[PDB]
Amino acid sequence: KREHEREVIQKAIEENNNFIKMAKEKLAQKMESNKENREAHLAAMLERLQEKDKHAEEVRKNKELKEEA
Amino acid sequence: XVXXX
Amino acid sequence: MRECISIHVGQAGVQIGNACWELYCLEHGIQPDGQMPSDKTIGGGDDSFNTFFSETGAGKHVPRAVFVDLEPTVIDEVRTGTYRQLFHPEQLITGKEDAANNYARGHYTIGKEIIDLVLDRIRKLADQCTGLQGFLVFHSFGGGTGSGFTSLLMERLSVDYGKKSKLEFSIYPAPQVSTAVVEPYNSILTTHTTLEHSDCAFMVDNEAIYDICRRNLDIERPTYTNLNRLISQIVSSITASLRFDGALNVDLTEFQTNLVPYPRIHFPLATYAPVISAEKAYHEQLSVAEITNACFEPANQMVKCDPRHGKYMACCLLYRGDVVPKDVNAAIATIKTKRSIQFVDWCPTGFKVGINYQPPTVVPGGDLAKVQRAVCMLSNTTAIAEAWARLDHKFDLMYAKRAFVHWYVGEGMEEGEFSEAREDMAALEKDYEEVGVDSV
Amino acid sequence: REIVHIQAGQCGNQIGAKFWEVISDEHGIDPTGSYHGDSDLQLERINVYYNEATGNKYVPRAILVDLEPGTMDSVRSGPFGQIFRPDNFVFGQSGAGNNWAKGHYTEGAELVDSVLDVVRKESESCDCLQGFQLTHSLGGGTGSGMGTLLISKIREEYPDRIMNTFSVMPSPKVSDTVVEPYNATLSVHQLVENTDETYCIDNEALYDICFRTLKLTTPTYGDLNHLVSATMSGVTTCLRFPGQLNADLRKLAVNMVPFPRLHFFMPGFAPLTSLTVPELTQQMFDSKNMMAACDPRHGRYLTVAAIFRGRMSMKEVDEQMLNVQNKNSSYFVEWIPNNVKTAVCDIPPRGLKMSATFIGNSTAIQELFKRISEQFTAMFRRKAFLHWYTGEGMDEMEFTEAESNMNDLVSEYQQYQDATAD
Ligand SMILES: Nc1nc2c(ncn2[C@@H]2O[C@H](COP(=O)(O)OP(=O)(O)OP(=O)(O)O)[C@@H](O)[C@H]2O)c(=O)[nH]1
Ligand SMILES: Nc1nc2c(ncn2[C@@H]2O[C@H](COP(=O)(O)OP(=O)(O)O)[C@@H](O)[C@H]2O)c(=O)[nH]1
Ligand SMILES: [Mg+2]
Ligand SMILES: [Mg+2]
Repeated sequence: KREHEREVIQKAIEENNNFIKMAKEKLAQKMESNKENREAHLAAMLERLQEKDKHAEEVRKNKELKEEA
Repeated sequence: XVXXX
Repeated sequence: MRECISIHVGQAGVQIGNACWELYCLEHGIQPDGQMPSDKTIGGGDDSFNTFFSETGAGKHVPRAVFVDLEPTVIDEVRTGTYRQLFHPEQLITGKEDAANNYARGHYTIGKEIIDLVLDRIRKLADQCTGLQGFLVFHSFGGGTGSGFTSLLMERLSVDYGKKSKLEFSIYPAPQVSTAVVEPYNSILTTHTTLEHSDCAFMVDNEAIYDICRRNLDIERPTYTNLNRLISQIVSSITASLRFDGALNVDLTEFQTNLVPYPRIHFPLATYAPVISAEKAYHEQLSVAEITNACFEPANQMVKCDPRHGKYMACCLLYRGDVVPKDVNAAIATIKTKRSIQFVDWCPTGFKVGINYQPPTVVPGGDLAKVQRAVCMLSNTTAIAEAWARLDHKFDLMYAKRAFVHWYVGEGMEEGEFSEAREDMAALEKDYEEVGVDSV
Repeated sequence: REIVHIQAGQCGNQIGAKFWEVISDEHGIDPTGSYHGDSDLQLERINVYYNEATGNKYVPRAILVDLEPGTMDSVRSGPFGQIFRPDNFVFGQSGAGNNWAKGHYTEGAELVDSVLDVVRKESESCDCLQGFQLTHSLGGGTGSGMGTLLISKIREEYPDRIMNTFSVMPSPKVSDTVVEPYNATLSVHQLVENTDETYCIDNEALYDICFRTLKLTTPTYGDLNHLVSATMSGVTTCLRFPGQLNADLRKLAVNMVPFPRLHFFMPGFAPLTSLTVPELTQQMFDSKNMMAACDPRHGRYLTVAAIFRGRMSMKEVDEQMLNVQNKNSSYFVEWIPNNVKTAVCDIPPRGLKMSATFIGNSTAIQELFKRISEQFTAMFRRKAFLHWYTGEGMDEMEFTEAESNMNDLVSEYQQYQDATAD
């Protein structure tokens, strides 16, 4: 009975400890997955606006030929 | 059921 | 000992927090400057009201609370309001930009910038406790802060405090005062995330409270101040057992034992009485027998469900004021006869009753009549599942077309997180169905 | 908190100027920049549109831009010309002969860097910049071409801020300029990709209102603008006074834009006389009161924002807004529940005792884009007037891309209009 009385209380610690563990992990994972996903969305936004900046130059550098002829 | 010394 | 820390998240959470702590102060004879002439224990105390209030050398009684919002407007009104002196500034925590009714912003983008500060301030309150009992978290389902940040905090609190109790007062969305089209989304997300981190959650359906204000108090178009003042009375009833004590008093944790048959089935239905105007209450006194009857009238429910079409798993009655055991016992005997009230076959049918002789008070300029006795019934009925169903249907209609989903993805969330949250809700509805079935 | 304003071009600076004229009065701000109001609700959220200079002077956080100086000196010489920060005047000289290409690529690009400098000056000052709102036309060259340039330049520096636009759609009933169907289709191509929310101001509607409804024998530009200012003051009421619903640009977008591309709004106003609550409500949902030439009953409402201003019964407003939804249940999509919201502001607009401003994201807006596309393809099938653009170094493919992309938007509106529940 004494051996069992210890097994029970150590089982309660192990389970409450592991709840803390899982929670701490599941949180850290979805908080990192969020940071990556948002940074990516911003990266692709900035990407599109920077290819409009080089298309804008291909227009300013297309006219610069037409003018001189 | 409500039951006080 | 057995201290309780309140956490008020977002506009709804904060504003309801104002009503509650104002009311608490009136109940304990605490002035808006924190002074309490009754308390002779200067600088300290072991009294029942000390579970919600700490004391200082100056004789100042300070709420064991924290107000958090990602935008300063609402909390600013507290800082400058009637009860400004009641708190210490470190307890009022504001951001600059709110979560724009976006769960993702509340849980991630904006929330992450402030979560550490909040936890640091929560921690500082916990250090004042000789034996912390747990936390009470007030928040809206529909707001970006109320939903997103609340989930984040609750997750963090599970980690930093293990399994100390965490109770919710959650404001369930109603169209009459809804502020966002995506409140169904935010609701399902916060509910899913918090579910395994909450021990017990009292849902407040705004439509129900709106209805009661219109019907019983003849308020033409209820304001937040109207709803809050009624909500506060109900919260006060539930926490009365924690803040007062008498021979007939039953601690809230004892009610909690009866109300939660399984960890997930932790959403009790609240029903409060009497909600009556001063005009109607004049020359008409309501008996223990009368108010007890009201608890089974769905018009007085806090969530719009039908317990008749559902099965009962528990019934608690939190009486306060002029109530004697004799009258209560006879009152329930009547209802046992005059109603049918079906229980599931695996539960007993007794009603756990508590009584606090401290009568209900009312806030000045209030709409509610000051009554001699009042009662709040906490019941665990399968009918509460109706609330999930209405909300899950609203969710389904929009997600089918991925409507508004892009505001969430843009902040970093995934469609998987949506379908996952929705599946948990489907399981919960299923669970609430399973418990109702008869045994073999 | 803070919004930064940008008016660009002839039309942009006209409507922009009137906008400030009007709201300055509502907030009790005189042309010098001093406060002389009665209510404290006026200065509650004044910071949204105004900076507090030394000597308690309120200054419009606004930036004035053009390629010709002809419109801007009229503003500085106007009734309020001195209220503006003189540094925020940024005008070129080479101009733009209503050529979209000159505003976007050529003539506007040398000046774009100088405008952005002023934006940064205002933005760095903001306690909490929520975003920008722009006033411009889509028929011209400066406001249309350079405005769309500016949006793109600002976005890649403030990508997580809200981009709002009051865009004025061109109509033959107001301008004989032939190349407007080109300027619009080219700018709209930019708007769908780079703005979060766009108020469609249709001139066909503004004229028709003025002639048909207001019985103006010959409508002036100021007559059209008196409608625009009433609208703009209406749709920004929730931004400028202490309120609950749509108090900032982001919360509005979240409620109004179910899909990122379909963010083109159909604003409405009542009364349109230039009076009961059931009358206000019916009017603001009527075809005649729409500031875009579209019959909403030819489509379905995705989302709607209603703002009732003035001293009135909130119960009545609630009962009436439920009335119109119930009776017109078919015109609201099923798969977005509770898609209509209602704000109430105590302070009535100047002159009126109570008004109602309407803001709707309807699939009926596709009527407006179809009109432009018919005017566009008719000229473009023949490759007419393309020398003005290709001359500036543009490519004819960029027209097709603009064409096909604008046609996709219409399909998307028709798609969700035909969608069903289960
Ligand atoms: N009963 C009650 N409900 C409220 C109150 N304030 C807001 N709500 C409800 O809360 C929901 C919106 O969430 P809020 O709490 O206002 O938003 P928030 O928590 O501040 O989050 P964000 O503003 O988006 O960052 C709506 O459905 C309202 O009906 C209140 O004072 N009392
Ligand atoms: N409502 C209104 N529309 C205008 C005004 N000025 C120009 N427009 C419209 O704008 C188009 C011409 O663009 P405009 O602003 O003159 O070119 P800009 O020089 O680049 O600014 C035409 O279709 C006009 O109908 C104005 O003051 N009010
Ligand atoms: Mg808020
Ligand atoms: Mg004491």
